[PDB]
Amino acid sequence: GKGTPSFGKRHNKSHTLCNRCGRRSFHVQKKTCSSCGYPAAKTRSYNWGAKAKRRHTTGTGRMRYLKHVSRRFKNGFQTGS
Amino acid sequence: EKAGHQTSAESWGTGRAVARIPRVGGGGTGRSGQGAFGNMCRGGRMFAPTKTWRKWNVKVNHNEKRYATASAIAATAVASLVLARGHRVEKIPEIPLVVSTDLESIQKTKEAVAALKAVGAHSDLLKVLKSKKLRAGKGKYRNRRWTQRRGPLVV
Amino acid sequence: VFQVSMKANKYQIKKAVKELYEVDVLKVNTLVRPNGTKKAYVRLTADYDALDIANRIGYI
Amino acid sequence: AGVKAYELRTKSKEQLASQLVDLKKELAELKVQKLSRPSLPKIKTVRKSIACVLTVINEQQREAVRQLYKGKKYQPKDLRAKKTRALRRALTKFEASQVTEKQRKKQIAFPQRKYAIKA
Amino acid sequence: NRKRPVPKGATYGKPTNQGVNELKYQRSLRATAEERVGRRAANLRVLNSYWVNQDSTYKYFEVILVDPQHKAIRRDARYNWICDPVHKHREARGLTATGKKSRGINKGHKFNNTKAGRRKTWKRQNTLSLWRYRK
Amino acid sequence: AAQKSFRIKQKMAKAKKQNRPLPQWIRLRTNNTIRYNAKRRNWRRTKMNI
RNA sequence: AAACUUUCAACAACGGAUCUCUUGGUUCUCGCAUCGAUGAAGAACGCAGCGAAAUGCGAUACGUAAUGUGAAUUGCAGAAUUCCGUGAAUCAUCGAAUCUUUGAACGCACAUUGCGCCCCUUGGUAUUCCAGGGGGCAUGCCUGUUUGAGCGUCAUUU
RNA sequence: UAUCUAGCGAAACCACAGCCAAGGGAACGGGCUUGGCAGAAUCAGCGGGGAAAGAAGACCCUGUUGAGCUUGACUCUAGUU
RNA sequence: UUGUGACGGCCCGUGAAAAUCCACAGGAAGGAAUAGUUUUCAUGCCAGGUCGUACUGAUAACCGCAGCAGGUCUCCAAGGU
RNA sequence: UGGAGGUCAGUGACGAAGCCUAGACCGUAAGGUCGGGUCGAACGGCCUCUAGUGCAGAUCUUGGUGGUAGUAGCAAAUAUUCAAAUGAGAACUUUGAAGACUGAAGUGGGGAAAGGUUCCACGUCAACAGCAGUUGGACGUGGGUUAGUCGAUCCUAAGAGAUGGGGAAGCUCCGUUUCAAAGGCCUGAUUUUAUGCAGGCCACCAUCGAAAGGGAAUCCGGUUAAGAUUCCGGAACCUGGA
RNA sequence: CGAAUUUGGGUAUAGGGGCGAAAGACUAAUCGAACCAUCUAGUAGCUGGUUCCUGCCGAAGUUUCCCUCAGGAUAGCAGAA
RNA sequence: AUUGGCGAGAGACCGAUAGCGAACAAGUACAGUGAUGGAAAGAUGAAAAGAACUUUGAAAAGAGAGUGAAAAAGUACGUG
RNA sequence: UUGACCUCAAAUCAGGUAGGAGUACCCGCUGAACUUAAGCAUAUCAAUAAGCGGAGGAAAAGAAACCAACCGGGAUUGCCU
Repeated sequence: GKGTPSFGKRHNKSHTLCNRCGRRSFHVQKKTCSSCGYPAAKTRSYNWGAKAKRRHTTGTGRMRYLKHVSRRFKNGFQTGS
Repeated sequence: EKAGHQTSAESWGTGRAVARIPRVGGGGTGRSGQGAFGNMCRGGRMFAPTKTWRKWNVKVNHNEKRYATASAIAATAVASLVLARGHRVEKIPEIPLVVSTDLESIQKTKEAVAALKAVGAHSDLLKVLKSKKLRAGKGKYRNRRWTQRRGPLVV
Repeated sequence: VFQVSMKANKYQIKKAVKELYEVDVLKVNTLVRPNGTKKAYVRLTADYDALDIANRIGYI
Repeated sequence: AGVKAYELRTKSKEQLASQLVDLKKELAELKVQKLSRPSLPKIKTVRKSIACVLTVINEQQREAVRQLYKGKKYQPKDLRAKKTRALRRALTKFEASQVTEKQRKKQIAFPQRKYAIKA
Repeated sequence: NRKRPVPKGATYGKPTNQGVNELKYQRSLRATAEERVGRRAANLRVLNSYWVNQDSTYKYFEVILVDPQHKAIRRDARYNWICDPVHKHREARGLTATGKKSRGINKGHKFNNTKAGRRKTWKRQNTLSLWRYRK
Repeated sequence: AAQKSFRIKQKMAKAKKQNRPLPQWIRLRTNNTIRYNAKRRNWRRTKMNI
């Protein structure tokens, strides 16, 4: 009864959505996210998880502020008009 | 160096009616269960991947280089060798061809062409001009789109 | 019946309807719709006519 | 086309507030009309006009606060410059160019001489 | 000593690596003292430290720190070198006096292993240098 | 579930909004090769499992 | 002797090889140094006249200012003399702003769009209650300010 | 149910294939040799054969290949004294 | 069938906590007269935000690769024998 | 065979490459050359250079396709039938009639977890419902979830977990009142200055943790295509304020 | 089949670890040591495969040593220069 | 020194089963509770000129016709 | 009694500052095993991978408690050797 009848019994999420990353990796009872390590300050990352670093890194999102830094540096961090 | 190896494929072993090549794990992807990590495998690493520490430049003795240069200079003065090399020098009075230093002092392309016409190198010029043809392969999109002959060398 | 800012509560909706349409309201009900936007049923007092206010707003 | 920021800049506080209010009213009415009309591209122009009025008001307010804080140190953080965290933690020109009196005496006594080797 | 932090002493390897007890930390008690002090007072920069007292259980040290944001240090070029970012966490990178001593940074034949940096030296003398015209 | 949280309901709303086919005019847009929505979802086929 | 098995060809199928192409990759070389509590990287939810999406942006939401160019955008529609012009544009540049909920994430909490407190303003006959608008309240540490504590301790009394 | 019809419609398996007797042969042939023989296309059954299919024998041996367990094996070790 | 009550049996098993609300002891403090106290008596005035709420809950809405004879907690419960 | 240096001022939109052709020639052969068809943009001979350079197998890899084969099979859960309507088309849709079943620890009426719009209406049948389909939980377009009283929210349970402090190189571990100087709560001060203070009381250990535990309070009738202890009509109750 | 009962939800225990009324049982179809990524293209005296043509020459399964006996070194046999 | 970032220039490199996993709405679709795993997918034509109209069908569609250099290019599109 | 001083506190006191990302290169700590030794334990792999802390455009090192033994050289770094 370890196969289909036991799969009939699984309806209790052990992971819900995480605040820091929306990945469904937040362990409810452990209170920690299995992907980003939330609520720890440091984002969870490993040097054996190169693909994971690819998935979660700079340039993967919008870069709402960092994208303009190169332009501002090229112009010398100017203030005026 | 990581081409073909960015997978966690493991061999299934024997007993599963498939070859023993490493296979991609997981499911619901279409790539799971597929062969990996082999030259025979689609998406795998090539056999003996090309390395940058292959020998590119090859050393030659200075004296042998100068021997070859002297032989080439001496061959430039053989009338038959230039024709065999295909340089349209039939109309030239005699070779080696020596022109005054006013040619060194020349300034414009029109008068350079005029000098070539005067001394008989123009035929070589039209050979180069009419030899222009598209390359015969994938060298076109490697910044080698056209081929043409070699004209006179003004020294 | 209004589409309402998702951050607006019943107090704010009542105040805004009163300020915008010069009408006294009797009750406000709200629900977050399955498409994710707030929907407010604002019942006016008997002194006002919702139909007249609607055709004043522009939709009959 | 909508309203123009240069002519908006000549208006005063009450004028800009009044323009904002009736622009908001017109946007509301256009939303009502859009509810029934197939396409209504004027709503984009009116929204842009509200953005123009708002940015002019904000520029006036920020310039007034800049005038208020002019001359004194401790500017508000959103009013002072935004170069880079490191570029702000870095020593200023004066602080970097500071040198001790011993090194200053040595530098004035023996500055790198300008010389050429010909004769 | 620094007891190996493995459970029940099982190291899971060769008998050469099976040791747990008499293993010695490669940094000094001074180094860990100023590391902890700098981590607590993360807004200062660890200038130096010295020994003051010791009993059986503890060694006691005193750590000198400098504020890089104080205007008495930022001006006055006598000590504002510490205010440049390259001296962030000298105690953590091993740039203090105890750090240099533990790294082995010293001139001579006795420090051939660790003079310009142990790992840098190892990289330099384990790299394969190939030229265009092979030598 | 009937007793939802607002986070779950917001995800439900976003999924319902995203589940719609291609507007007809993007097809006519120039230099366009998109023909349909390839991220379409059915509640029986694929679970978003939030 | 057709039916049937097989072989071959023509035409038609199935399939997507080959050939040619290439806004992609890979490797080498050259130059430069610039993330974040002035809130980063990342996440979530939204914003287009008609959009669901590796686009862009943030309730000023496919963007607003300023500057340059100089007449477009375009799939359809469209404000509609904006065209000898402080002026089109899914343009470029970009120095002013806006920048939802979050996030090192900072009032407390967080599988809750949960619960406070402080200060001004406006309403409900209100310092207290309720509601709305704005502004705040994390921790370690440094320098200073103020208020203190300790027979730790020094001068000034029976 | 099987069966026949309408619709719908897979899989295992497949070097090529598919009648035997004896011979010899890797000493138990569908093919080879020598004989018997040998007539399209097939349906339902059947379980003799295909040394039928299912799985790089799980027994045994070999490998200077492991692992679980045990001990007065060798070499250590947490703890403890 | 459900609820309640008064009882009886069992245990080397005797069968949660907290918020919260009320009450009692005590007597601080305060209180006269054309008016004091009582808002634990009656009547009268105002407000009550945020999020969920549809539907299935299974031989078709969940899990088992599926509209899978499997698995998955619970309430109501007519007549006759 | 791919690419490279020279050369044939080589072939080519008047048709390069590729492909197909029981057509021809040449070489022992690897192979080369040509006739015809198709096609539409590049390619070859020679002298050399170079290599990711030649496949029948590897239970090879990826993709595609067969024979088997119109074959196994689509047979559990008692069962369907007649007639109209709609429709191109009806064993399967709608309606009417009949026969039945579940038989109230139901094949009924609702909920918890889970799902996420599957709810409802209109239109529609290419795909999906292993037959069919006019039907559908499918496809297309829209509509729909209304609360002081139901929940969450508040409490604490097992437990989880900051602070103070102590370990640890450190990511972090312990610890939850501990060797801590750990706060909020009554009435006067109360507009020469406030919310200060010579007013007064005390001394909890943060916090999170239950949609079945504990808890402030709502019922009836009507109403929708789809919501209702939520809307409307009526009739109440609680909490907090004045 | 009234209890060492059955069961929901919450919570604790995590891999040489847990948990076990004990079967090496169970720990997400995985258990005499889970799963995931990496070291790692781990090593294999062992099995399998190893891609064009023609021409000329053309073997060995033996000697010695080897934890050597499915393998090497050495000498022999062979080609080429 | 520098397989990251930002600008450039290049190659006897690869040429859509190759080259990065990704030439495309690619770290996408979707698989797993989770850590993680992770594709396939380029080419009409110079220009849609993307087939008006007739006819037969309920329709899909066919047959004509038409556009185009070509429909032996008809979106299921280069060659095939 | 009034004032210091020392040490220790408190404040939504004034102003700052740290955290987190990315880590190719750089500075340290911690730290294997596969592997080779034709077995294997020292050794090897390797003072490497994984783990942790910390910077910059470079970092680090750096003006000798050096090298040397010479007729002596003369901070550090990198290349050839």
